[PDB]
Amino acid sequence: RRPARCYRYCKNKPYPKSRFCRGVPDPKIRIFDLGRKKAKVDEFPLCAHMVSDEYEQLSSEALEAARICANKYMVKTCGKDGFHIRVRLHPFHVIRINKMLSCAGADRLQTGMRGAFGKPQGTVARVHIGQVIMSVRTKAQNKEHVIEALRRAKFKFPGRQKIHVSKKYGFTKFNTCDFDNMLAEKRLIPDGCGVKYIPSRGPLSRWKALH
Amino acid sequence: YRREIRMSRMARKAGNYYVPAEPKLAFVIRIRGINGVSPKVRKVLQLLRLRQIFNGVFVKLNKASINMLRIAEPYIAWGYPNLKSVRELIYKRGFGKIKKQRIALTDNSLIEKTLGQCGIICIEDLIHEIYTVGKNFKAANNFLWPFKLSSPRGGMNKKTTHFVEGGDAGNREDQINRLVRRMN
Amino acid sequence: MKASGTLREYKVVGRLLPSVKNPAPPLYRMRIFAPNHVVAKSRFWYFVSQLRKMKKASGEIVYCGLVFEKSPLKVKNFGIWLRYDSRSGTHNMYREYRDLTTSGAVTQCYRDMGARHRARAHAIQIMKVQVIAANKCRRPAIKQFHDSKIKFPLPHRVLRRQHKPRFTTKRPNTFF
Amino acid sequence: TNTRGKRRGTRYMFARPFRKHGPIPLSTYMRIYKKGDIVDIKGTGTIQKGMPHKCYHGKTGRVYNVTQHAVGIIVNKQVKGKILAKRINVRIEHIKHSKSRDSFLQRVKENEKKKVEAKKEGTWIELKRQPAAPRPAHFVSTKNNKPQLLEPIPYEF
Amino acid sequence: AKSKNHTTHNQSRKWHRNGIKKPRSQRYESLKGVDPKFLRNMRFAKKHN
RNA sequence: GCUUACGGCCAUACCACCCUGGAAAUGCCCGAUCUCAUCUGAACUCGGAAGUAAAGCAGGGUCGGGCCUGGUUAGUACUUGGAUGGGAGACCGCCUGGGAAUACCAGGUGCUGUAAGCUA
RNA sequence: CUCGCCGAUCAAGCAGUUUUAUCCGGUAAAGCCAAUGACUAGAGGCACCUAUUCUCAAACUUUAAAUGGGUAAGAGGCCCGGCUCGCUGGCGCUGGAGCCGGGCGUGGAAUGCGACGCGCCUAGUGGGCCAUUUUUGGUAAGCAGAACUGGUGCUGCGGGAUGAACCGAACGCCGGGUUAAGGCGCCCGAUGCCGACGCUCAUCAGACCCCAUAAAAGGUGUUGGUUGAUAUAGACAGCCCGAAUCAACUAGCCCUGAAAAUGGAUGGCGCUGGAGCGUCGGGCCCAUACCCGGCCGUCGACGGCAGCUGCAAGCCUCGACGAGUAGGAGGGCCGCCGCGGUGGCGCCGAAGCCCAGGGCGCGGGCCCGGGUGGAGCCGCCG
RNA sequence: CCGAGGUCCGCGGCGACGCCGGCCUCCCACCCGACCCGUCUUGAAACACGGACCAAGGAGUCCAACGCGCGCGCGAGUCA
RNA sequence: AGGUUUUACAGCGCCCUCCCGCCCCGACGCCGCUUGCUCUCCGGGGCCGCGG
Ligand SMILES: [Mg+2]
Ligand SMILES: [Mg+2]
Ligand SMILES: [Mg+2]
Ligand SMILES: [Mg+2]
Ligand SMILES: [Mg+2]
Ligand SMILES: [Mg+2]
Ligand SMILES: [Mg+2]
Ligand SMILES: [Mg+2]
Ligand SMILES: [Mg+2]
Ligand SMILES: [Mg+2]
Ligand SMILES: [Mg+2]
Ligand SMILES: [Mg+2]
Ligand SMILES: [Mg+2]
Ligand SMILES: [Mg+2]
Ligand SMILES: [Mg+2]
Ligand SMILES: [Mg+2]
Ligand SMILES: [Mg+2]
Ligand SMILES: [Mg+2]
Ligand SMILES: [Mg+2]
Ligand SMILES: [Mg+2]
Ligand SMILES: [Mg+2]
Ligand SMILES: [Mg+2]
Ligand SMILES: [Mg+2]
Ligand SMILES: [Mg+2]
Ligand SMILES: [Mg+2]
Ligand SMILES: [Mg+2]
Ligand SMILES: [Mg+2]
Ligand SMILES: [Mg+2]
Ligand SMILES: [Mg+2]
Ligand SMILES: [Mg+2]
Ligand SMILES: [Mg+2]
Ligand SMILES: [Mg+2]
Ligand SMILES: [Mg+2]
Repeated sequence: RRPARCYRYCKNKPYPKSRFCRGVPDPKIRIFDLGRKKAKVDEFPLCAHMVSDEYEQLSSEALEAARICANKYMVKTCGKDGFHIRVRLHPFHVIRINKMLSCAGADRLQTGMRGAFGKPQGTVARVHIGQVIMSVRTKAQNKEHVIEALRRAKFKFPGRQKIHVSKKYGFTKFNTCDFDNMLAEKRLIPDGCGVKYIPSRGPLSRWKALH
Repeated sequence: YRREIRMSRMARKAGNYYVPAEPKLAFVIRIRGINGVSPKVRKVLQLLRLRQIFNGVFVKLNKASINMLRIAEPYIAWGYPNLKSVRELIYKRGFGKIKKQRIALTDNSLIEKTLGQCGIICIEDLIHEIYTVGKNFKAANNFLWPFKLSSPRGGMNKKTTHFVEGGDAGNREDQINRLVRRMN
Repeated sequence: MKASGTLREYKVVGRLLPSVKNPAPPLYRMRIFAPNHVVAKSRFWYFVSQLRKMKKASGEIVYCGLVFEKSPLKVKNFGIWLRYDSRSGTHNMYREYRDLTTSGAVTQCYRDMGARHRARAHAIQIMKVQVIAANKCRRPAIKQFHDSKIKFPLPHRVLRRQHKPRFTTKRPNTFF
Repeated sequence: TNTRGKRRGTRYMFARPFRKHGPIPLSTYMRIYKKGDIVDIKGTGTIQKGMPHKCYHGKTGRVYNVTQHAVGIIVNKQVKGKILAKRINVRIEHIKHSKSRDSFLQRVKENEKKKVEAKKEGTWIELKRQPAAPRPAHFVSTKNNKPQLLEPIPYEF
Repeated sequence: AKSKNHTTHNQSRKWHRNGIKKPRSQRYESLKGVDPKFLRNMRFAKKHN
């Protein structure tokens, strides 16, 4: 296909696959969660992200290639059930390609820029400065392997990425310094891979079900 | 002058602060040229009687005037003139608008003939009514032709930038007096 | 900010505009280093507007005066905590200087941050300036001047006044 | 190019507010619009009769003609570089009384209320409005309000 | 031989050259377009006072 | 205070469940001769007064949902104007002004006009 | 031409501007645990169902700016009385509107300005181009197509070596002064400062808007910085010795990455305690810009006149102003040919022609002198 | 006289061309500036066209009718 | 870290007082902002005084 230098900058408005943009090929990446995705919150406390530093658009092929690069390194260093990689960028922006412009012809309705609006070529994920690309939650002693697994996957992406070990507990939105205190007060309950926030502002029957 | 010192001293002796009254008078100098002006800024400079570079006017400071100075900020360099600035500008650069004409204030008969109804009969009345703005500031300030100031002797830091970020445009609180001594 | 010449220290205090809903709002004092008071008042509305919910129009400046050096004739070690935005990101940085006045040490920091890190004055945010004792200095370039009975010559004196005699039969001496 | 349809681009201006659909509240029907009063123009998609054009949505004019269900308004419309006085017929569901001159009429009655007091007291209280004057000189006490030292916080990624 | 289709570039400078004059609302504005029944009675109230 | 008639704003008024209440009034209720009405006196229409709170209705209740208001988010996001600012670029910082929204948190939950009537 | 200033910012009226008040909107942002649509993951309950979760919209949106659009800020107002009506109707006052009379300036935001007032006739143009920002198609284009504003076309001048468009600043002819943008080793005006601090060595160094390319990725080159860990219960390194050491990360400059054809380009020379990079100070250099003055013309005057003038179509005073293609208008004691008048000139030499002579006018042009020439010629009013 | 903008009620050497004056113009030299005009064009010094040189000739007219402005005569008339 | 352990055979801080112990210099070739009309036959250089 066309090199990623041509569809790197968010130059056009977001052009999603919808009722109007028909004929989009399937994105290269179809799986976004890997590892032991069916793990509890207290099993993978650590969390590290691949934060984007540039306002660009990553192709679905790069998201798929970096996912495989990060997945293979986590298996050989932490086991197939010692991590949970979550690609947090879904390719929704559809990039277009113009016709295979040739010398001339008595057909194709054009030869040059006449009717230049192109057909859907692929899908990219418009990422923002500070937006997480990939997230990996592992055990506390696997920090060196996650930083290296995400560092190798940066080479599959254009631009500049930063590997940041988050202060949040796992894939939740609560800090580690506040997580274990909220479990004791029954304010958070484990719901699958993460926790579900339970406020003190519902029916009291739901409060009795916790205690 | 001695009253503002007494008020500032009695507040510091009690451990408090004395915030002086915000300035009611400003002196606006057009620093940028005339070619390539935005139409909104161009209209404001015409209402300030600043139609050429390096000319000055006095502006009675209120919210209606300050928001006109903010909307024409990159083209002006204004501030709060002291008495010496107001005094020397009307003495050296002081020209009156008698009948749509730029007439030099060489005698008090030229001020008394036009501003005599407002009680302004001498050139010190014109200085007093402008430095300490009064009920007749508009007629007194509009009587004065826009002060045709000379180029700043010693140059400027940089004209295309605001005074805070190292340039000269915008509002310099009392440093406008340094600019007047070099342009007047 | 331009950081023209020396960066004098200003004690700029300010507060929100009082209202009937909030009479006598809290007063906030800042430690601003600026070339003049006009920039000091403008720097105040930049660091305070990002700490509290108050703009230049929402509040007022109560006092803005110079903070003179209490010991201009004593050599002091200054530890400066600052943050600057490089071409890639923002970095917290602690630098030590040795000057006679606080405003002189902060002025050295802006000349040094631009020399070693290409940081402009608008990208630097001085967070803390503190007179550090000689026991608590972390940089080795400062601790070398913490030697009593310090002795060093002035080797290889570079010739100045190169154009007072522009032409001369004497080649300059560099040893003195 | 575009179409010259009478409602091209009126997808949101003629729509109704969220959770404000249904029948028009009847107070809007029982408002009296005399001749010469200032009224706003805000078209509604519910009443497809007597709708103003999209160029008049948000404009303000005075009434010159009143009918059974509608009102004649004289509105200013800038075509290219000239402003023209347009006489449009709009039903009362798309208009409302303009509170623009209400602040003026309130001040007129208040000016006549304060100057007759001067003829009975002997004062000269100024009636003109004035822009926000510079803040007068005031003392800021620090008795129970000490200036708190603020510092820029370190950077956190 | 294609050309430029549409532009409003210099138009604003041409509009304000002679100024964008507002319509002069003269005193005693005209009575064209008023309700014919209303005008009919108004002309009866003028020929009898 | 309450019950109705007509309403105004049109959820602070809605929704779910629970509890309480009949002084007047309301509702249910009792009938189909007449007017009327349907497959069917259920409805609609008409005639009436044996019962009186089951429902409607009203008033409470719920760490209620929703809604409303405010705080927080946040001087954040974004944005007017400025630079011979930075950066290969993508973009970013500053100057001058304006200034959001959700999550989250807290409070509140119909107000009222005209007319008639009644003090459980 | 109608006026206003004259004849008192008298006041109106106006505005590519604010202020105050009042509306209008659905873009940025935000949101989807809110609807429509898209999409990831588990979890609970008896494939669904419930509570959560990841990620999105240009033709989605609860919400919602900045900038912006309209309107209102008085005598054309406000208040009061009477009258008219065939319209309206319980109610000649029930509405409504019209007509008439009376009362009340503290003209009831800021700033500016004579009204960009009212007409008539009207050329040129109807290929545009460019820049900041916004923005569509396209891999991109010194591409194509839009929006706001400026510029340019139509425009020279200082600076960017060079240049259409960048930066400064727009232009009558000058003197002095001072600046802008940009500069001050030499070319080349100005640092020939005993300028401040630091960074940096390049066997392709670097050298400033537009702008004349360079990246991902690397460096035990070098200088800062961040965060940890071992250390006088003896670390690190070397094979006991005796004091700091180690690791990761990051940021500047430099280096690698880095290959094109005639010989060549920070503009050139060259510069390495610099003539480089970053942060700054003082002094200095000059634009047709600004300030003061002289002069020319134009415009305006709320201007002056019925010993010298007074050709009033003249004269005098004061103030401001001055770019220009296409185009328009005015003035010409500019020029040419003939006519009606008028005033002349000429064989003692007209016209024409020539000139290193003397001059006048901003200029078109003109006068005079000299030479040649040999018979006609010119001024002024038409 | 710090006053409606300058005067000297100060003065020197040369003055009949040898040794004085002549802006501009002639020749020459230097410094700074400076690409070829016309034309079409968004853009011309253009590797766009026309032009080797000089003289003379050479292109907005006249007629009809119309419009508006102006001068003039008379005027509900006016023009024969 | 001077003298041999904190002033001793140098000095450097920080508190409590002693009228602020008391006197002396006021931004002064150690560091700012300005007249509340800064004062000067107060000096020097350049430019030109045109008209009437
Ligand atoms: Mg410019
Ligand atoms: Mg600019
Ligand atoms: Mg269409
Ligand atoms: Mg149509
Ligand atoms: Mg219909
Ligand atoms: Mg064509
Ligand atoms: Mg076309
Ligand atoms: Mg065209
Ligand atoms: Mg019950
Ligand atoms: Mg609730
Ligand atoms: Mg035309
Ligand atoms: Mg045409
Ligand atoms: Mg184009
Ligand atoms: Mg032009
Ligand atoms: Mg130009
Ligand atoms: Mg260049
Ligand atoms: Mg000059
Ligand atoms: Mg140079
Ligand atoms: Mg790199
Ligand atoms: Mg390698
Ligand atoms: Mg390095
Ligand atoms: Mg290199
Ligand atoms: Mg002048
Ligand atoms: Mg001209
Ligand atoms: Mg002829
Ligand atoms: Mg000759
Ligand atoms: Mg001559
Ligand atoms: Mg041609
Ligand atoms: Mg061409
Ligand atoms: Mg060529
Ligand atoms: Mg040829
Ligand atoms: Mg000829
Ligand atoms: Mg015609």
